[PDB]
Amino acid sequence: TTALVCDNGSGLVKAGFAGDDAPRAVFPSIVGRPRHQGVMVGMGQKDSYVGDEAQSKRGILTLKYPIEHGIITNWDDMEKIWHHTFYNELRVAPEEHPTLLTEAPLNPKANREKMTQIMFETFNVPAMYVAIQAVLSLYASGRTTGIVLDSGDGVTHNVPIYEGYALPHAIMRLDLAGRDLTDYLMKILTERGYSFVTTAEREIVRDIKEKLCYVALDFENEMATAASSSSLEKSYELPDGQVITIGNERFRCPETLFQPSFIGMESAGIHETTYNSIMKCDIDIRKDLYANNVLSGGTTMYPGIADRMQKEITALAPSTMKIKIIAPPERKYSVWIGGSILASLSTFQQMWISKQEYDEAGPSIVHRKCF
Amino acid sequence: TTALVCDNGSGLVKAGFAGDDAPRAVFPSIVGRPRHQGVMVGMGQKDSYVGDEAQSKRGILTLKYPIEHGIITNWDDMEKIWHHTFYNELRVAPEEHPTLLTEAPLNPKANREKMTQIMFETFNVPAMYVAIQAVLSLYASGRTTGIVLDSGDGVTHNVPIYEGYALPHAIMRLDLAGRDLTDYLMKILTERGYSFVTTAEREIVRDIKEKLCYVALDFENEMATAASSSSLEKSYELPDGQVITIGNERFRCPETLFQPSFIGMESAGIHETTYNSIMKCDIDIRKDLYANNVLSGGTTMYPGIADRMQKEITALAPSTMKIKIIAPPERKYSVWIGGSILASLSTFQQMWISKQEYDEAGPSIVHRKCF
Amino acid sequence: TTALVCDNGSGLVKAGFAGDDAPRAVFPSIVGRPRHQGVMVGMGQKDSYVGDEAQSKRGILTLKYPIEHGIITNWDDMEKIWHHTFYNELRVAPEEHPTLLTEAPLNPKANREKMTQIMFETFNVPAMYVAIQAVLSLYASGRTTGIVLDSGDGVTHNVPIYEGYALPHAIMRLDLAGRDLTDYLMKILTERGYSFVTTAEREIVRDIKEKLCYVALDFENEMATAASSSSLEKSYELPDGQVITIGNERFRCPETLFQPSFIGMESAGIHETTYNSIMKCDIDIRKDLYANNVLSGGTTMYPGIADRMQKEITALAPSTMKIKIIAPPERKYSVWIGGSILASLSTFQQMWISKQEYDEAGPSIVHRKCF
Amino acid sequence: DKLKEAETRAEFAERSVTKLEKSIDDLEDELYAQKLKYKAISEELDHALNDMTSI
Amino acid sequence: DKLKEAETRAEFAERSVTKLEKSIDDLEDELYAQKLKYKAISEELDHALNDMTSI
Ligand SMILES: Nc1ncnc2c1ncn2[C@@H]1O[C@H](COP(=O)(O)OP(=O)(O)O)[C@@H](O)[C@H]1O
Ligand SMILES: Nc1ncnc2c1ncn2[C@@H]1O[C@H](COP(=O)(O)OP(=O)(O)O)[C@@H](O)[C@H]1O
Ligand SMILES: Nc1ncnc2c1ncn2[C@@H]1O[C@H](COP(=O)(O)OP(=O)(O)O)[C@@H](O)[C@H]1O
Ligand SMILES: [Mg+2]
Ligand SMILES: [Mg+2]
Ligand SMILES: [Mg+2]
Repeated sequence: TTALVCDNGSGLVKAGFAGDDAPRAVFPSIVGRPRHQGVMVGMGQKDSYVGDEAQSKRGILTLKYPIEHGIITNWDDMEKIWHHTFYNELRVAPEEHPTLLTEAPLNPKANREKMTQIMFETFNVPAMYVAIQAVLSLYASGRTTGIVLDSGDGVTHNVPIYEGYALPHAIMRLDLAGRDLTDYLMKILTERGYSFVTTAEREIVRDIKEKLCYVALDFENEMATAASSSSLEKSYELPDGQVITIGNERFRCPETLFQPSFIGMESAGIHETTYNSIMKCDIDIRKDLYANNVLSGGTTMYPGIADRMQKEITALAPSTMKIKIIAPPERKYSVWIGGSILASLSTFQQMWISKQEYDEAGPSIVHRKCF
Repeated sequence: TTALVCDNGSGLVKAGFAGDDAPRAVFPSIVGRPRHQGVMVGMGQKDSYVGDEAQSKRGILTLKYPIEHGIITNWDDMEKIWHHTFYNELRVAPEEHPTLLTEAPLNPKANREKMTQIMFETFNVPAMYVAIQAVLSLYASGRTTGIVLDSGDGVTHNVPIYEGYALPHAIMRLDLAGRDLTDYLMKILTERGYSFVTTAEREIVRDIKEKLCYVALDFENEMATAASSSSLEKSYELPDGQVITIGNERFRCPETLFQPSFIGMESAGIHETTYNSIMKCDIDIRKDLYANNVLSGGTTMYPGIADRMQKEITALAPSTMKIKIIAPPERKYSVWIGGSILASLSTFQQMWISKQEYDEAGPSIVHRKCF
Repeated sequence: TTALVCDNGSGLVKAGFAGDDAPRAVFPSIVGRPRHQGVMVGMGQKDSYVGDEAQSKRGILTLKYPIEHGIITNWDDMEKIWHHTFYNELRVAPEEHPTLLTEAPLNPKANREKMTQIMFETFNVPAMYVAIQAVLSLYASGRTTGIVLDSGDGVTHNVPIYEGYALPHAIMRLDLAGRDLTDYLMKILTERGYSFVTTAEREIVRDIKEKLCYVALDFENEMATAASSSSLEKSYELPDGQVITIGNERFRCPETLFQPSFIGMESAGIHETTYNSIMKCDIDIRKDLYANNVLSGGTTMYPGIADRMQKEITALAPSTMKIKIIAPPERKYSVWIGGSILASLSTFQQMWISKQEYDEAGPSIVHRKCF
Repeated sequence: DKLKEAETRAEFAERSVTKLEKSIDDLEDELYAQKLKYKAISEELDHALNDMTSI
Repeated sequence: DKLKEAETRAEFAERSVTKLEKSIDDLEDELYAQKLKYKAISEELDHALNDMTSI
């Protein structure tokens, strides 16, 4: 039979059968209970709208993501999300399909063990396998080397790989991602008068960020230009009218990636954690990693980031090496495409964690040889 | 010469010369045009009564506050209020006195720039400086660390400070304040038969709230007690007779602070936004912030709030830390006392925005080094 | 007059007058500039807190060690540290006191030359001498032979000495030390959910390592025991509450010393570089080196290391030789005690690099006869 | 008047409140100091036993 | 008028002292219990060392 390539993510759940080009169903991972009282009788009001249904009734819900930073903080809601994904968005019972979840690097063990225990006890799948979210993104590019920066919505991690041999001592995981950029944008919009507070209006700020923000090639020059002319002010129409005008908030929101001091984080930007991740590698594979830097994940879709990052790394790196940044147009679904490719391989067909194996060793089987 | 420490606030304008203990003139900030026709000739009827004069003729006026939530929505009325404050309540021409306004955190820029432009062009002061309303309240307590919850009448904001270094990423500004409590009290009084609608009767409801309401130590027990006995029903005499009896409306009005779901607001109460503001701080200064929690602002004068808040935070916080809530008896004027202390300092004497500096850089000088 | 026995080290600066038993002032060598903005005026905020002062205000600083691996990477900060050490922790002007610095073996020349140039030009000492950090640790033991393994916090080096004649071709310097163990512990703590990222929280992880970690006598048996029972899980209270429980991370952090493959280093552990250092020596002094193996440095203070190392060497060495490991209780300050003894000798009194000699030959005098 | 017979009490409770607040602040501080000392002593005993743990 | 103010102020004034009194005595009792705990822990190993004094 065919395998189910699910990809929990944090912000958008992407799923679909193995062997295709794009995920079959992509929908936000939010579960929102209603918060008001409700007076109409017999309206058929449910107790929790999940997935894309709660992005249409969000006016009277309190949306809450079940995955904070890679890790899962609310297991009941995550189980509800998985149940919805299997039964309503794909309509395939899990009793007859292997599953291939994905997990960020350096995550707590208990999260992974609970994930496999749920998949084997509640949904009762035949066999499931958990894979690191960066190796798949490297599969999708058709490479076999390269250092991949997978800046998702929950957590940004940077896994270097050479000739198929991952370097476990050079993984640099940073917890700045799309959600913190949404919060920072929502916080700097208040400098013009627009106040978004409700958890429903966070979605509106996210839409503003997606449609308007861009990464500046040079920050100081843009700050000077936006403060003199008015060629940058782009307007946007809220879900009820009252258009708003975003000035130099456009390139200040995604600039947080390269200067995490804006949101008070100490660490260095995504332009310098990649160079540090490279320098921890051996001295003889640094040229190949320099030449095959891969971008993935949703948050790396800002217009103009593949040039800013290349300029920064070229500034840091030695002058002789060639710096090349692979930015495929299908960046958002790169991890899932790689997952489909991996699940479609014949050599991989014996790596699944078969159910009888789980019955013999318990949920701690995932840390064992079947990784 | 001496400095003028004005403090616009929202609900009560407090002003006075720097270096004293209490503001010289405290009066509501309302400007009310008459609304009826007027038949007596030569009575000397003015077109707008401002300040404390319109709290005595409020029977035939339509009072309207010029400051909604920290921000200023009606600049002409605010200019009128400032003119009254300078010329009639203090009787000092502004041409010979520096001014020190105060502003809530996270307010729109245009508000601050317009404020400085007015002060420099219309009143023509020698030099003015704008300060955040929470740092002053921290000055007045004589501390140098601590997280201050300044629940005014317009907006409640919670600024944590350590060793004099403010943490800009941990400011949690919430727009529930005394005015919303007045409106909610006016809305729940209708459950007994008393209807207050006119903008003049909002003042009567405010007086009821000030004199009778108190914060319950435990909400459910009080709700149960008030529903069985009658030891809580306190009566109050309206401005014309017809005494009224307030039952369990006494502790239900200020309970909205700890459960903003009562007035339909989504966010968490003032007992949980303080804990969230602390948890955003670094891991090594949380003990000091726990031990030096400061209360300020008018709305924190409810009898019994310094115990309810301590109980709530002790429930949330780890069991080992000591939770202490500083509630000085001079809470209402804490911001202004701190402003006087700051204006009286010698080290601060060179931070004023001198007029020649404004002439060279325009009103946008306030966002620059002279903050 | 008396000599100043300073000992730069990397992690703790230990200093004191010659002829005593213990260093007078021991304090971490970190210089941390503040990173937030700072709103209180006149608080007397300095621009850089050094030494033990920055271990109390570390909540709002960005601590950065000026010595990476023995070598000094930031000369201005090191000069600041020395100035603090002389003037505030000892309160003796350097114009009237000889100094005896210490330096790791096989360090870059430029580091040593710059050190002597600073000591002679800025602080203007009468005479300074630089000594290898292992010979002093051999002095303190009262021996005259033996192979000393001085596993500091920056770099671990293993200098064999016989009858006072050092063997320059048998020094094995390895760059794994306490700092890498701190980083590895901070990296494996993430497997339970505790994430420490800030440079201030590295100090908390260091405290955890010091107070809880221990070296296992047999690694596999401990890994099996910790995975079945729960007699090892020791808890620890963070600087704000929220106790944490360390499981088999206790003996996995310091195990990196004997298996440097954990942090990706190729080389062999400290149990096998000592045997290799012995085998490079001549065939007739191997028995004495076997019998007089000396431990020193801070990182060799783990509970149970003097038995694991002896077991390992006994496994490697021929069965007839007796293996003895000298582990004095005053291990941490062994180098400084030896430095005091050496500076107190009469025979050594003419080996100092007198200032007139430096004036005649420049800073390159240190490599000359006055070593 | 009837004012003073209560104002006498009104001011009276001020010093009461001041004494109570300073006393309780000192009490909690010294109690926490004692608890910290006891914790230190207990940890000293246990970890001194465990640093020994036979030699 | 001001009479009512005086009555209310005095009536609320009595509230704070009496409630704080019980807390003060509870603090004293807990402090003393902890001090007794420490003293009991203090003398034991003290005498143990007294025996261990020069063995
Ligand atoms: N076109 C876009 N431009 C800018 N940002 C985007 C765009 N699309 C998505 N994002 C950001 O990326 C996030 C989605 O990232 P995604 O790759 O789905 O995360 P995950 O790894 O959890 O699947 C969204 O929250 C959004 O903030
Ligand atoms: N004694 C009191 N008891 C309860 N509430 C009060 C009391 N005094 C003032 N308030 C509330 O506080 C508000 C005044 O707050 P204030 O601190 O003057 O605001 P601002 O920060 O604008 O100066 C009033 O509107 C009133 O609702
Ligand atoms: N009691 C202890 N137990 C375990 N490790 C320790 C202990 N004391 C110090 N260390 C480690 O040793 C380091 C201090 O080593 P030290 O000898 O001061 O280095 P240096 O040679 O630079 O002086 C610390 O960073 C710490 O990691
Ligand atoms: Mg992803
Ligand atoms: Mg105020
Ligand atoms: Mg050393």
